[PDB]
Amino acid sequence: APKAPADGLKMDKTKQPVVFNHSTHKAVKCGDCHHPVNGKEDYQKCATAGCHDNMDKKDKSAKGYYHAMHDKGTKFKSCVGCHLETAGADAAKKKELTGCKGSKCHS
Ligand code: HEM
Ligand code: HEM
Ligand code: HEM
Ligand code: HEM
Repeated sequence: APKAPADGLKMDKTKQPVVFNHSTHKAVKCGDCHHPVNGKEDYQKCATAGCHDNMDKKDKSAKGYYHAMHDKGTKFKSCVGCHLETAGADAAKKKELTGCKGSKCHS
């Protein structure tokens, strides 16, 4: 099975780039993020053609890149979706982990 890459990975499909560190997400199963497609876990970049390649941040289809990173009620938990649950009622953690600005995701 594929190995986790180094920390400091930059997601930069957009003008609001975010750094992702695998080391802080070890408690999450690889396949929770690199989820099954056609029955097999897919480790291709999220925005690969035919995947989440729609850079229209309003799109909520299975192709919406912004959607897969931010929204709730999705088949696999998104960045913000999981972080919301992690922060719970903790407003400082809400700011750190789900804030739209001044957070660990967006400066
Ligand atoms: C868990 C053990 C685990 C593995 C294995 C793994 C692998 C992996 C690879 C090989 C990449 C590089 C992709 C490329 O070709 O550039 C990669 C990238 C990302 N990962 Fe990962 N990963 C594992 C676990 C997790 C977990 C727990 C999450 C989510 C909570 C996660 C997320 C990401 C993200 C985001 C990327 C960047 C991909 C992009 O298109 O920007 N990984 N991982
Ligand atoms: C890469 C790390 C990556 C992320 C992040 C990601 C997330 C994601 C979410 C949050 C959903 C749910 C959306 C919803 O509204 O329910 C979701 C769904 C699908 N994805 Fe994905 N995904 C990542 C990677 C990839 C790759 C590499 C592809 C294409 C090969 C891909 C495709 C899809 C498709 C299609 C779905 C729907 C699957 C289903 O069972 O309905 N994703 N993704
Ligand atoms: C999805 C692409 C995604 C991003 C981006 C992301 C980022 C992120 C950061 C920047 C941190 C803080 C630590 C660091 O700098 O590495 C952080 C921390 C936690 N996360 Fe996350 N994260 C994304 C996705 C997910 C998903 C899908 C989950 C859970 C299913 C998850 C969980 C966590 C947890 C737990 C932490 C640590 C909590 C803390 O208080 O530090 N993330 N993430
Ligand atoms: C909070 C509600 C919040 C907002 C709003 C927000 C906005 C935002 C924008 C405008 C983009 C760029 C979209 C485009 O295509 O122009 C963007 C991109 C990413 N985000 Fe975000 N964002 C909010 C919060 C968070 C949080 C808390 C995280 C991480 C846990 C996060 C992550 C990401 C990721 C990943 C991207 C894509 C980065 C890239 O590929 O360039 N956002 N966000």
